[PDB]
Amino acid sequence: MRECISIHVGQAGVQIGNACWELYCLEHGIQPDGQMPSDGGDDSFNTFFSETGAGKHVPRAVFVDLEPTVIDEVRTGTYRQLFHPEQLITGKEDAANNYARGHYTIGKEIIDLVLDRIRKLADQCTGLQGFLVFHSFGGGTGSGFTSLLMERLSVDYGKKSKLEFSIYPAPQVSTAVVEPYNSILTTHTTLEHSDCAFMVDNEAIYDICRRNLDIERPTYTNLNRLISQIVSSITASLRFDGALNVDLTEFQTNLVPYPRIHFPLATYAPVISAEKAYHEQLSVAEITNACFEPANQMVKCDPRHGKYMACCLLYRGDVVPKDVNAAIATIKTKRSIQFVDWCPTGFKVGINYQPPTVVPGGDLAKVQRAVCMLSNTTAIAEAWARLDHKFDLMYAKRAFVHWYVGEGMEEGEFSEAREDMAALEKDYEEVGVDSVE
Amino acid sequence: MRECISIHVGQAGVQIGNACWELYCLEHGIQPDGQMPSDGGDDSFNTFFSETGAGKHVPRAVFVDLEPTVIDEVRTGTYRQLFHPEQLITGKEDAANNYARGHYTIGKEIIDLVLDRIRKLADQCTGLQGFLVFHSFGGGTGSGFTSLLMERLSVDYGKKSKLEFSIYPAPQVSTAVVEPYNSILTTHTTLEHSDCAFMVDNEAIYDICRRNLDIERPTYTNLNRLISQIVSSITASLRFDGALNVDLTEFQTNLVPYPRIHFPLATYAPVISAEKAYHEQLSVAEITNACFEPANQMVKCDPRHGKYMACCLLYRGDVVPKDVNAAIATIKTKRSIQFVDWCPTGFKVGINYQPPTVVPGGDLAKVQRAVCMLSNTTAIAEAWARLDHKFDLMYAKRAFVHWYVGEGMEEGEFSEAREDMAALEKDYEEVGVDSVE
Amino acid sequence: MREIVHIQAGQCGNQIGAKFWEVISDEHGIDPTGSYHGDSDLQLERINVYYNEAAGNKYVPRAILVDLEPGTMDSVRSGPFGQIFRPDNFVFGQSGAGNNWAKGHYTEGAELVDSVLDVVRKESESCDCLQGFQLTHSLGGGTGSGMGTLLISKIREEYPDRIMNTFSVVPSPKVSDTVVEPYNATLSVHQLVENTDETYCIDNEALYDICFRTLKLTTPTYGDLNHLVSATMSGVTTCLRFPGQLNADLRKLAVNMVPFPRLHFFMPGFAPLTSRGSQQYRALTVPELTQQMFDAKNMMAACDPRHGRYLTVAAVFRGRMSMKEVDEQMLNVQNKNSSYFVEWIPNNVKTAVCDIPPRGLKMSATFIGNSTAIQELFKRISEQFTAMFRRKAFLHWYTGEGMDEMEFTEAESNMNDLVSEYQQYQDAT
Amino acid sequence: MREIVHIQAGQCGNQIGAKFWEVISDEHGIDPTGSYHGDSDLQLERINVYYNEAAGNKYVPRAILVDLEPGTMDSVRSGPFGQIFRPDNFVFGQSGAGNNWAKGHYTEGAELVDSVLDVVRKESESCDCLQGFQLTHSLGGGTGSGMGTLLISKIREEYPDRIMNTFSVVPSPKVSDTVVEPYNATLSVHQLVENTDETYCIDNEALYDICFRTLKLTTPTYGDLNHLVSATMSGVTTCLRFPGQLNADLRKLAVNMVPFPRLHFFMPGFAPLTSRGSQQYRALTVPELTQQMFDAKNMMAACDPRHGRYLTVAAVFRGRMSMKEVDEQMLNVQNKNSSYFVEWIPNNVKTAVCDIPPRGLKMSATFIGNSTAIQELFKRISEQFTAMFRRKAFLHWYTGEGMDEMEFTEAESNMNDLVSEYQQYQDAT
Ligand SMILES: Nc1nc2c(ncn2[C@@H]2O[C@H](COP(=O)(O)OP(=O)(O)OP(=O)(O)O)[C@@H](O)[C@H]2O)c(=O)[nH]1
Ligand SMILES: Nc1nc2c(ncn2[C@@H]2O[C@H](COP(=O)(O)OP(=O)(O)OP(=O)(O)O)[C@@H](O)[C@H]2O)c(=O)[nH]1
Ligand SMILES: Nc1nc2c(ncn2[C@@H]2O[C@H](COP(=O)(O)OP(=O)(O)O)[C@@H](O)[C@H]2O)c(=O)[nH]1
Ligand SMILES: Nc1nc2c(ncn2[C@@H]2O[C@H](COP(=O)(O)OP(=O)(O)O)[C@@H](O)[C@H]2O)c(=O)[nH]1
Ligand SMILES: [Mg+2]
Ligand SMILES: [Mg+2]
Repeated sequence: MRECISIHVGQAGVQIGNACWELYCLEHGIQPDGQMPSDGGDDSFNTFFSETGAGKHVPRAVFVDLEPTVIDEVRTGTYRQLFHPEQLITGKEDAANNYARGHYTIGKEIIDLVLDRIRKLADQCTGLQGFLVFHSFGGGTGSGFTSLLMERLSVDYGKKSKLEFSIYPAPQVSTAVVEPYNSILTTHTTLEHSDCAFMVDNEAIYDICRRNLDIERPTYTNLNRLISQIVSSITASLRFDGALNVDLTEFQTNLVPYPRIHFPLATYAPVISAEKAYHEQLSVAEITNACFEPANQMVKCDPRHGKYMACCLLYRGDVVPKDVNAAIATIKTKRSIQFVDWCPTGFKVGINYQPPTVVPGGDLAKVQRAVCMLSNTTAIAEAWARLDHKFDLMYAKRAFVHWYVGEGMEEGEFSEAREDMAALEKDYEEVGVDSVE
Repeated sequence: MRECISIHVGQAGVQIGNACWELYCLEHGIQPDGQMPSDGGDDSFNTFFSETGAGKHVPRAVFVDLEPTVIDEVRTGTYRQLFHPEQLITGKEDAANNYARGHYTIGKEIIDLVLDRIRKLADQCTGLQGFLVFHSFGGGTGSGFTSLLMERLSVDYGKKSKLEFSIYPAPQVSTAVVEPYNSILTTHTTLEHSDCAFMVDNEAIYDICRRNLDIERPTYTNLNRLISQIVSSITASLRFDGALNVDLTEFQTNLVPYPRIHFPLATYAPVISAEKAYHEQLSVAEITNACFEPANQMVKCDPRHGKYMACCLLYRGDVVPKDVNAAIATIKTKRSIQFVDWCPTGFKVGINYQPPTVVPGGDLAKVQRAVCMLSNTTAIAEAWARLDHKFDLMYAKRAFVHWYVGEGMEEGEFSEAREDMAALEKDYEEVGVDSVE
Repeated sequence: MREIVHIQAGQCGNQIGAKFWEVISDEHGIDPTGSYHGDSDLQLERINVYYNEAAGNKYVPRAILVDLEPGTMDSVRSGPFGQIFRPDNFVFGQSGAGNNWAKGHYTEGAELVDSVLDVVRKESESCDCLQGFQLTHSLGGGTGSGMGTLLISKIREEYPDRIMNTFSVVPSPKVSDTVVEPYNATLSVHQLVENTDETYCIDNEALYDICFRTLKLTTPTYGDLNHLVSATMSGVTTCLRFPGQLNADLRKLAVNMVPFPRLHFFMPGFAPLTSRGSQQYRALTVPELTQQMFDAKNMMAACDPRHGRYLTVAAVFRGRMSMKEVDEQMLNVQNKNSSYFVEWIPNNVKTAVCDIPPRGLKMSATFIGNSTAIQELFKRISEQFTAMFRRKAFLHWYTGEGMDEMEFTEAESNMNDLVSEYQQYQDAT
Repeated sequence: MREIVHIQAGQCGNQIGAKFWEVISDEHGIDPTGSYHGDSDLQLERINVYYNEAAGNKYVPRAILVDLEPGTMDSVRSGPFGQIFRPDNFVFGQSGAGNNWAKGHYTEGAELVDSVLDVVRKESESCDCLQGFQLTHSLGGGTGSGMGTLLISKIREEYPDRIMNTFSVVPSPKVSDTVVEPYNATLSVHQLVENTDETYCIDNEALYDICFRTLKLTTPTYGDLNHLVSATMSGVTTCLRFPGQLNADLRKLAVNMVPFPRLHFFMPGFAPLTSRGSQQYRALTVPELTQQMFDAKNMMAACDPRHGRYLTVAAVFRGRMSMKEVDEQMLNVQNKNSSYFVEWIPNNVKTAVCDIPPRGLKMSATFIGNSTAIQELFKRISEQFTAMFRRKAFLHWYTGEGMDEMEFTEAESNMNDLVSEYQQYQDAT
C-alpha cells in the first residue's frame, strides 16, 4: 500500500529497467506473462504491481523514449505480455544527444502524454510515496526529457519523494562527445526538483565487473544487473518486512543535509563470481568493509580525497543487528573513512529479512546477505570539477553551441548553468571544511 | 411493458440501426430469425420486441429511407428474417442532400405511410414511453424527413418522450458540401419538437477508434458499434432490472433545464481494445474519469471551454453504488470539470446489473462495467458558432439556394432559421454566465 | 393490533422495501412462500401488524408497492421474496415519472393515485385498529418524491390522526445522483413538513462511509446499503412487534421526539456495526453500543451532529440487557456532551428496550436523533436550489407539466421558514 | 483496575512491542488466538490491565500500534501473535516519516494524530481506572521520535495526572543507525523533559554487548535484543499485575525515582542473564542477582555508572525470595559503593518483590537506575548535534517541513539545561 511508480527516460533508462523489472519478477515469483503461480507474498508486490482483474499483475512503470527502437525490443522481448502497452511511450525522432531537443523541440510533444500516463498511475496509487526516474546524463533524452519532466512533477506534486538513478559520465570513458554539455544542463534543472539523485558511473562498474566478477568482457546487459541490485535493495524495505525498515522518505531525510547537496554515490556488496562464492564466509563485517573500500564504489571518485557526509548501509538477508554495530563502530575508528566535523552520526542502517535473489543468466552469486551503501560524500566535488573543466574547454571555443541555439535555447543560458554549477562546486568546499571553535 | 419504438431516417439512421438491432439480438439471445432459443429473460425484450404468434420476436423499428439501396441491404442481409417487411419503408428517389426535398418534395409522399406504420406499432404498445429517432444532420433524408416527421409526432402525441440520436456535422470532416444548410434547417424545426436530441459526431469517433481502440482504419461498421453501445446503455435500465433504474422520462427531466437547451453530447467508456482489456483493472473510479476526459467524448467539443449543466452517468454491470459516490464526489472537486453557478446537483446516476455484451466481429473488449455519460454542456455553443459561421459564408453569396427555393422553400425562411439559431446561440451565453448576488 | 401499512414509492423505496421485507420475514420466521416456519409463538404473537393471515396458514405482507414504471416491480416480483406479496398490491403505471416531481405529483401521479388509495383503503379496513402508515421513498427521484408526497397529502386528509413516518433518502452532499434533485427535494419538503408526523432523513453518502469505514466493505452494493436502512426500519417498530422491558411504539417516538410539529426531521443510527473479523475482537456491551451511536461516523444522515444540538434523542434497544446499564449510559453521554445536547430540554433521552435481538445478534440498538445538525442539510439544498432557480434552469420540465414559479417561491420560503426555526431553537437559551 | 494503555511508535517500537506482547501473552497464558489457556486465576486476576475482555472469553491487548508506513504493521499483523490485536488499533499512515523528525511531528504526524487519539480516547474510556500510558519508540528514527513525541504532547494536555513512561531507544555511542539521529534525539529530548513522568534510556550498543558478553550469543538478531527489552518492560509492571510481598507500581517507581521532575531519565537492568550451558553452573541466589545488576556490563544504557553517581535505584524482584536476603544485599551494595551512590539521598534503594517468577525462571530482578552517568549520554549527543548544526547540515530537510533554527537553539539549550543539572546534582554536597 506504499506504492512507488518509476519512470524510465532515454535509452539507458529503459535498458536499466529491462534488468530491474526482470529482477522484480523473480523476487515475487512473477512470470513474464504477469500470471504469478499463487499455488507468502501477502501484498509484497503492491508497491510496484497494480493488480488487474485477472490473476495478472502489471508494473507501475512508464517507459518513455523519443525513439522507438529501445521500446520496441521490450515490445518484442520476453516481457511483452507484462507491461501495459499505453505505458510503453515512443516518440518519432530521438533528441539525439541534444539537451535542447529533449527539453524544447521533441520533448514538448509527448510530455503531456507522459504526464497523463503518470496521473493515471498516480490516481490508482493509494499511498504513493515517490518516483524512480531512471535516466542518463549523456543522452539527449535522458538529460533533456528528464529535466523537462522533473519540472512538471514538482509542479504537480512537489511533496513527493522524487528520486533519480542517473548514469553519471565517466572521467575518461565517454561514449558521446557532448556529454559535458548534456550533463551540466540537466543538473542545472534537476537540482531544484530532484530530492535525492543517485549517481552511477559506467567506468566504475567496468572496474567491478572486470575485477570483482572476473568477467573479461562485460556487456550493458551485465552493468544493468548491478544497478538493478541497487534499486531492488533500496525498495527491499518497502516490498519486504525487515528487522529495521526504511522508507523512501527516510533516505532524503538521512542523506541530504542541504537542498543543493543531494548526490550520493551508490555501492553494492558482495559482488563476487560463482567460483568465489566459496573461499570466503561473507559476514556482515566482511561485506561492510567492501563498501567503504574505494575500489568497490560505483562512481569513479576517490572517497579518500573527500569526507563522507552521510552513509546509508542497507543490509538485507541473514543479517544480525549486533554484528552490524560490530561492523560499523570499527569503521568510524579507521582513519581512511573520515566524516565531516559537524556529523557525529554518520549512518543510517536498514536490515531486511530477505536475501537478494540471483537472476538466471546472471553473473553475481547466490549470497545470503547484501548491502547497498548510499553514501553522500565530498569526493563527488572532484567529479564536478572535471565536468566543468570539460565544459569550459568546449564552451570557450563555442563548440557545438549552434546545435543548441538553433533548437530554442539561449546562448546565455550556458552562462547560467555553468555559474550555477560553480556555485554548487563551492558548496562542497563550504561544507567540506571544519567549524571554527 | 414499457415499450419504446424507434425510427431510422436517412442512410445514417438505417446503418446505425443495423448495428443497434444487431446488438439487441445478442443481449436477449435473439437469433436473426427471431426464434430465440428459450431452452432468465422474463419480459426483458418487451420494450423493443413485440412478440408474434409463433416463437418469433419482431422489432419495434421503422426503417425509412427515400432511396431503396440501404434498406435493400437489410432486406438481403443477415436480418432479413427478423424485421417486419412493412416496416422497411422505401421511397423511389432520395432527398439527396436537399432538406427541401426531404421536407416538401419527396418526404410528403411517404409521410402518411410512415405515420401509419408508427400508429400500427403505437396501438400494440401498452405502456409506450417514447421514440428513438436515428438520423443525421447532413443528409437530405435525415434532415428533411426527420423534421417533417417530428412535426407530425408532436401533433399526434405531444406528451411522449421523443428522443433523437443525431449525427452532428464535424468541424473539419464533412462528407457533404451543404451540411451547413441541412443542419441549420433541421434544427430550426426539431427544436420545438424533440425532447432531448443526443449529439454524436463522426470525427470524435474517428479520434476514439484510432486512439482508444488502436484501429488504424475505422469503418462505418465500427463507428456504428459505438453509437449502438450508447443507445443500448440508455435503454438498459428499461430492458434490465438495475440497482437504480432510469426511465426515458427521467432523462428529459434531469438533463433539460430550459426547453431550448436539450442537446447533450454522449460519451461511452471503457473503449479499449482486446490487448488492452488486460493491463488495467477498470474500477468505477477508473471508467468515470475516462468520460469527463475531453479526449474521450463523442462530439468534437472542448468541455473545458464551457460548463456542464447536467451530467448523467449510466453505469451498468458490476457496479457498487458506494464506489460510485467515491468516483463522483472527486470530480466536483476537480477544477477542469466545472458546473454552472445555479446547478449544485449536477448528476443523475443510474446502475444496471447487466454488463455490456460484445458483438462477435466487434472491436470493443469484454468488460464487466460500462458508463454512458449524457452531459448537457455549454461547450456545444462552440459547435453552433462554427456551424452558423459555415452557414453565413455560404448564404451571403446565396450559394446553393436555388436547389432549395426550387423545391418549395422560401428564401426568407433561411433568415428565419439563422436568426433563430442566433437566438439559440445567445441562450448558452445567457445560461453560461453566473448569477448576480 | 396497532397494524402498520407499508407503502413503497419510487425505484429507491422498492429496493429498500424488498430488502426490508427480507428482514421482517426473517425476524418472524416467514418462508419465501408466505407461511410461518419459526420456532416460538412470539413471532406469531404480533404477526398481524405487518401481515394479513391468508387461507392455509399463509401470511401476505401488508405492503403497497407503488411505481410509475414496471422495471422495478419485475425485479421485485421475480426475485427472492417476490412470490410472497399479493399481486393486487403492485400498483404501477407505465409512463414513468422521468425523474420529475411534477410528472410524479401532477401528471402521472394523479392518473394512478386513485388506484393506489383504493388499495390503501382496502388494507386500512383490513386492519383491526390502525396504528399508522409508513412510507419509503426518496427526495431526489421523480416517483418517490412525486408519487410519495402525493400519497401523503391524500392520506393525511383521509387519516388525520394516524402517524405518517416516511423514510426519505435525502440526497448526498458530495455527489448527486440527479441533476434536478435540488428541485425534487425542495418541492417534497414543502409536502413533508405539513403532512408527516415524523421523517427519517437518510443520506447515501453517509451509508457509503459506514459500509467502508465501519463495516469494512470494499464493494458495497445497494443490497448492502439497504440492509442497513432496513436494520433501522425493523428496529424502530421492534417494541411494537415484540415484548420488551420498556416498550415503545410509533406514537411514543412521535411524542417524545417532536417538540415542534415542523421539526420532525430525524437522523437515524444503528449499533452494533462490525466487520467480519473485527466482531470477535469486540465486547458487545451496552456501553459499547452507546458510544458507537453518538459519534459522527455512525449517522446515516450525512451531517456531523457537532455542528448542532440534539433536540431529542431516542435509543431503541434490542436483546436482553439490564436497565441500569442502559440508564447510566444514557446519562453518561449527556454529562460529557452537555453543550452538545440542547439545554432547555432537560433529560432529552428516550429509552426503549426490546427483549428480542436481531437474528444472529446478541444485542442491538437503534438510534433516533432529532438535531439542529440537519439545518445544514437544508442550508446545502436551498443553496443548491437557489443557484439553479435564479437562472430558471430546468424550469420548463416543470412549468410544462402544470406548475408556476409561485410553487417554487413558496417551497423555497417554506424551507427557509424551517432553516430559521432550527437556527431559532439552536440559539434558544 | 489500574489499566495501562500501550502505545507503539516507529518501526522500532513495533518490533519491541510485538516481542513485548509475546512475553505478556506467555505470562498470562494467552494463546495466539486471544483466549486464556493458563493454569491459575492469578493470571486472570489482573488480566484487565493490558487486556479488554472480548465476547467469547477472548482477550484483546490494550495496545495502540502507530506507524507512518504499512511495512512494519504487515510484518506484525501477519506474524505470530498478530491475529490477537484488534484491526482497529493499527493506525498507520502511507507516506512514511522518511527518518525525519519534522515529517514525524509536523507534516505526516499531525495528519494522523487525530485518528490516533480517538483510538486512545476509545481505549482510555474502556479503562476502569486508568493508571497511565506506556510508550515504546526510539530517538533516532523519524516516526518514533516524531509521532511518539507528538503523542506525548497531546496526551499530557488531555491527561495531566497520568504517568507517561516511555521506553526510548537512545542512539548508540560507537555506531549510528541514522545520519541525522543527533537531530532526531535533541528534538525529542526537548519534548520528553516536559511531558513524561519517566523515561527509560536504552542503547542498542549495550544490548549488543549483553547478548555477546553475558548471554554468549554469537548471532543476536533483533528478536533476541527485544526479548531483553521486553523482559524489563514486563518486569517493571509485574507487581501491578501480580501479588507480591512488597508491591510496587508505576507511581511508586515515579515518586521514588524522580527527585527532580526533569531528571527522569533512567537506565534499566535485568538479572539473571545466563548462557545456555552456563546457567546450570550458577547458583540463582538473591546475592547473585544483586551483584549481577550493579556492575557496568549489565546496563542497557551504554554508559558506565562509575562515571557518575546513582541518584535513586529501584530493584523490582520476581519469584519467591526472602526479604532479609534482599534487604541485606540492597544494603551490601550501598556500603561498598558509598561514593558511587549519591550522598544527600540516604538509603536510595527502592525494593519491590513480586511472587510470580518469569516463565522458566526460579527468580528474577529488574533494575531501574537513575544516575548521573547519563549526563555523558547527553554530552555525546549534544556534541554530535552541535558539530552538525554549526555547519547547518541537513537543515533543509527540517526547515522545508515547517521549522526554524530557533527550534534548534531552544532544543540544544534545553539539553544543556539538563547536562548542567546532572552536573549540579553530582557536584552537590
Ligand atoms: N549503465 C548503463 N548505461 C547505459 C546503458 N545503455 C546506455 N547507457 C548510457 O547512456 C548514455 C547515452 O545516453 P542514451 O540513453 O543512450 O541516449 P538517450 O538518453 O536516449 O538520449 P538520445 O541520445 O537522444 O537517444 C551513454 O553514455 C551510456 O553510458 C546501459 O545499458 N547501462
Ligand atoms: N456515425 C455514422 N454516420 C454515418 C454513417 N453513414 C452515413 N453517416 C453520416 O450520414 C451523413 C450523410 O447523410 P446520409 O444518411 O448518408 O444521407 P440521408 O440522410 O439518407 O439523406 P440523403 O442525402 O437524401 O440520402 C454523413 O455526413 C455521414 O456522417 C454511419 O454508418 N455511421
Ligand atoms: N439508499 C438507497 N438509495 C437508492 C437506491 N436506489 C436508488 N436510490 C436513490 O434514489 C434516488 C433516485 O430515485 P428513484 O426512485 O430511483 O427515481 P424515481 O423512481 O423517479 O423516484 C437516487 O438519488 C438514489 O440515491 C438504493 O438501493 N438504496
Ligand atoms: N532495540 C531495537 N532497536 C531497533 C530495532 N529496530 C530498529 N531499532 C532502532 O530504531 C532506530 C530507527 O528507528 P525506526 O523506528 O526504524 O525509524 P522510524 O520508523 O522512522 O521512527 C534505529 O536507531 C535502530 O537502532 C529493534 O528491533 N530493536
Ligand atoms: Mg538514447
Ligand atoms: Mg442518405
